[PDB]
Amino acid sequence: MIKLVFRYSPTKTVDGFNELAFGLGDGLPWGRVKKDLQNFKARTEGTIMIMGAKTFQSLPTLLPGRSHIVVCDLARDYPVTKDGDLAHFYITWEQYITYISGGEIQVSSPNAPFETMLDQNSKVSVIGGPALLYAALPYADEVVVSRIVKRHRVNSTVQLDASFLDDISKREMVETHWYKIDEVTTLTESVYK
Amino acid sequence: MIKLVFRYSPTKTVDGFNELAFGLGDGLPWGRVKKDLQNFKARTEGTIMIMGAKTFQSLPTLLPGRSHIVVCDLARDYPVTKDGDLAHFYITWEQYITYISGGEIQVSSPNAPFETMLDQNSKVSVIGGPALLYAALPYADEVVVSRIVKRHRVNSTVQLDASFLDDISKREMVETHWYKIDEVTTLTESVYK
Ligand SMILES: NC(=O)C1=CN([C@@H]2O[C@H](COP(=O)(O)OP(=O)(O)OC[C@H]3O[C@@H](n4cnc5c(N)ncnc54)[C@H](OP(=O)(O)O)[C@@H]3O)[C@@H](O)[C@H]2O)C=CC1
Ligand SMILES: NC(=O)C1=CN([C@@H]2O[C@H](COP(=O)(O)OP(=O)(O)OC[C@H]3O[C@@H](n4cnc5c(N)ncnc54)[C@H](OP(=O)(O)O)[C@@H]3O)[C@@H](O)[C@H]2O)C=CC1
Repeated sequence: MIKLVFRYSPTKTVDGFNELAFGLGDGLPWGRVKKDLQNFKARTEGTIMIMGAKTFQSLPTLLPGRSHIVVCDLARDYPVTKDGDLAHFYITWEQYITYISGGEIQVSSPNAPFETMLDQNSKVSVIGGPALLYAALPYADEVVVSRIVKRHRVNSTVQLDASFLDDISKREMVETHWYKIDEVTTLTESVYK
Repeated sequence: MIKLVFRYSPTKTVDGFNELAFGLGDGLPWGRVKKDLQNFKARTEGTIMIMGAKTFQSLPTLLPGRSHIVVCDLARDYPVTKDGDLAHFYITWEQYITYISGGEIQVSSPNAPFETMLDQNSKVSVIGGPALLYAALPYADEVVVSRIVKRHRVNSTVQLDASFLDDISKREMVETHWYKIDEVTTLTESVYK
């Protein structure tokens, strides 16, 4: 089971052009929104989270309860959390593609012989790095996308391609949740199959 | 410039189910069709061809005039052509993704220090391995897809996902060529932007 779990904020540039804010430095364009974080935890519960190196680095520390697999260039130093934590498993892009495309891979701890099997029965959530998300979409069983809307502009250093959201909209939407976070913020979490 | 150049044959299984034949062992489901091979050469002319390991192995020898880049697991032996030829450059999936997603990578010859730059101005054709094709589609500038139709069933060991062809059909078709190859064979080459 492969689930995509990500968020974005449709916003405007200083000149009024549209853009889909995805990342802001080592954080999020909309900052820290309680409901957003709560939804994330519920959606990733009981799954093995897969993310890119910068996504792992953006974490203040390991998220409790879930295994963190990081896809990165192993020829470089291991990426760590803001608190210095290492991931449970680090895999190459080749392993990542072999897995999401329907294969099975063996993952091993970073500084230990321990290794286990990640196959098509494993429950996985792909969360960070548009590259990882775009690569997994054709093989995903479920897509959980959140749209955070702010009254005023939000900045970003990483954006999402509108074509990506378009490809997702082709899928069957089966669930949608809308929340008035505050006077200038709304959050919509939608589930596609 | 990223161009996808691939072919398939919409056929039926022994029980009448539909399937998109893509590969047959180390060859093609429809065998060797002159026009198909001629089209391939014209479409890959002046470009750097990128393919997976088995695709490289399916080649009787290096295709004259074009650089062959093979994306594979470098922890394994170098894949060679049916004639024993090595590719001009071998890169990892990480390098492949970094490139197609908009980056720049440095490629080096297999058994020599030589290395060069592959960037967004390079002219590339992604041809073999559905995994490579699915990964490049969201970043492609052009898609050249050929549909070979045989009167009678063709076998295959590798197939294409109908969703892939569906995603392509969303693009603007700008060219289409249909040929009556023979009494039981037709070939349609279509170009999407
Ligand atoms: N749902 C959401 O909205 C989410 C947003 N984010 C946000 O995403 C942004 C990060 O996006 P993005 O960069 O695409 O993320 P990825 O995790 O996809 O990519 C991380 C990058 O870091 C580099 N890298 C590769 N290997 C290593 C290594 N071993 N050590 C250190 N660095 C390495 C590479 O650099 P290079 O580019 O040079 O090849 C790679 O492109 C952040 O702002 C984060 O807050 C994160 C999760 C979810
Ligand atoms: N347009 C078309 O219709 C085209 C069709 N083809 C056909 O495609 C078929 C091959 O498809 P596919 O297998 O998806 O192709 P790819 O080239 O995508 O994959 C080759 C595979 O070979 C393995 N491999 C990885 N690294 C190495 C290595 N270093 N040495 C040896 N093997 C390695 C892997 O095995 P593993 O699965 O174990 O991870 C990988 O999955 C063929 O039948 C070919 O004729 C080829 C080009 C074009």
